[PDB]
Amino acid sequence: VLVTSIFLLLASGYFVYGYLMQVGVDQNYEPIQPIHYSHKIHAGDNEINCKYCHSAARVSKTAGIPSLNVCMNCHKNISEVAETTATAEYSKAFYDAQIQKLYDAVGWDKTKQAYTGKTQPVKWVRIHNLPDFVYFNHSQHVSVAGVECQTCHGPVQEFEIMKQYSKLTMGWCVDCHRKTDVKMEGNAYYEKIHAELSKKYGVEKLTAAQMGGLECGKCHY
Amino acid sequence: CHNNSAPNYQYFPNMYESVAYEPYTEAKIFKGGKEGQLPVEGTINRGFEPYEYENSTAGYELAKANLKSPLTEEEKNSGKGKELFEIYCISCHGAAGNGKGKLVEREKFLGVPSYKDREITEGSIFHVETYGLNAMGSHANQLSAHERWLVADYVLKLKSQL
Ligand code: HEC
Ligand code: HEC
Ligand code: HEC
Ligand code: HEC
Ligand code: HEC
Ligand code: HEC
Repeated sequence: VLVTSIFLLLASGYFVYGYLMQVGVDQNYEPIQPIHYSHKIHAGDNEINCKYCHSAARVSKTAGIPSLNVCMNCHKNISEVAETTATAEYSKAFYDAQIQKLYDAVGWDKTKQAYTGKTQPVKWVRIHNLPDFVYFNHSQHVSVAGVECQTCHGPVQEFEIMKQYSKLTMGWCVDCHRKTDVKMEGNAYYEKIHAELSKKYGVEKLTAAQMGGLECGKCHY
Repeated sequence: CHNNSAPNYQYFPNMYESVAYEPYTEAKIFKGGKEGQLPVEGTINRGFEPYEYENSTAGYELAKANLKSPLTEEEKNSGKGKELFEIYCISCHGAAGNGKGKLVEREKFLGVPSYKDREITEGSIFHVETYGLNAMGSHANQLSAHERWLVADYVLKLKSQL
């Protein structure tokens, strides 16, 4: 009987440690947005480019939610949706009576094609969060290092509703820094460093353990 | 236990929520419910000039006639003007062609002309790219004042190849 006793003790450890390692993790998080916005029709079927709505990724650290002025310059001429886009779950009248909710937030009127003077913003639900001791900046992490826009937030164009893809818990930031390279070809900031040590030490360096990106004052100060 | 339609449980949230005011969240004290209060009219921050031509039919052709590009030849031949056209413009206008785009094939909305049909100067792009001519919108919210001129040189190179 001791063999099965040991087995159960080992299993017991497994189902405690595993629990504790999955406390501060928010994978596969899906709330209910007040509109039913679809990243699948816009970014996947129409092939709208990814930087269009989310425009602040190049300059600022917060690639924010697009404001309701971007929701009008495409949607002045699109009132109804289609006839070959409604599915088994979603009908045409579900979409047409919900694109009208975009007109109530801005104040657009369908009849005489003019703005009214009553505006209400849309309370979105933010699904990617970090505690506010970290310092992540989208600007020097997309424009400087040429990272593709699906390798951090998942294959976003194949989602009907939005889902958090990665876990963001401090051991995914370190792990992707161990196995990548800084871009030293184009930048003139690296001419003092990259032309050096090719004569002395080596051809290229990783990000984490060489430039110094694993120090407690560069990420949370 | 952890559900997926609600966030997961936490162990002593010491420094997780914010005492300061991170930009887009909701507050209670402000004028609206927002956190992005509008600046006062008529002020000027450091590194920005206000556009001095008003809206269409009286300031359109006045901008088309006498308005020039304040760039240099070092910045035009950089390739950054092409990359901004690759993002913000192929969805209606064509990439190498004019008017073919991605959305008159799918027939979602019609009425996008070519660049052979309408004669446009280098100052007449910048007046439309900030205001829009009856079916466009203000792309000033997306691009910056140094970057609208980088697009305008690339569009002139697209008309010359047509
Ligand atoms: C306009 C047609 C958009 C395009 C192009 C892209 N996105 Fe988007 N995104 C858009 C809206 C209106 C929202 C609001 C929230 C919602 O669920 O509708 C978003 C949100 C995101 C998010 C999550 C935001 C958060 O708080 O965590 C992500 C991660 C995101 N968008 C990514 C993303 C990518 C990778 C895109 C290129 C394929 C992209 N978006 C394009 C609207 C639009
Ligand atoms: C879909 C909403 C478009 C986007 C994205 C861009 N353009 Fe556009 N543009 C669009 C239409 C439907 C029209 C014609 C409107 C009309 O009333 O005739 C235009 C027009 C132009 C023009 C010509 C303006 C003129 O006075 O003749 C130019 C030079 C132009 N658009 C440039 C342009 C640029 C640089 C864009 C990227 C920022 C861009 N357009 C996007 C539709 C749409
Ligand atoms: C705010 C969110 C936006 C912005 C930035 C754009 N559109 Fe859309 N759009 C919007 C809503 C609320 C809906 C209906 C709900 C849904 O999930 O579909 C749509 C839908 C469309 C459609 C109709 C789909 C169909 O053909 O059946 C088209 C077409 C479409 N959107 C195109 C489009 C374009 C070209 C945009 C410019 C980038 C754009 N959208 C932006 C609201 C919003
Ligand atoms: C395409 C543009 C991208 C790229 C390549 C990445 N993200 Fe980022 N991401 C993006 C959007 C539109 C948002 C929502 C903005 C918001 O403020 O919620 C996010 C969000 C995040 C967050 C949460 C924001 C925060 O904690 O302050 C993090 C963290 C985050 N994204 C991380 C991240 C990483 C590590 C990326 C790798 C290059 C990355 N993102 C890319 C859109 C885009
Ligand atoms: C957690 C948020 C992440 C994740 C998941 C990734 N990165 Fe990294 N990254 C991050 C911080 C706080 C910094 C700044 C550190 C510093 O200034 O030294 C960086 C930086 C980089 C860099 C260096 C940029 C430069 O050349 O100046 C590179 C290169 C880089 N990050 C790449 C990279 C890759 C390929 C990732 C996998 C998608 C990745 N980061 C994830 C924070 C975080
Ligand atoms: C020195 C030790 C470091 C190093 C260099 C970095 N981190 Fe950070 N970090 C550290 C601790 C002890 C914690 C947890 C504190 C807590 O009360 O939970 C963190 C936390 C993060 C988080 C949040 C993780 C979560 O919410 O569960 C992120 C995200 C994070 N750290 C990112 C991050 C990045 C990008 C760093 C640069 C490589 C980095 N950490 C360094 C201790 C240390």
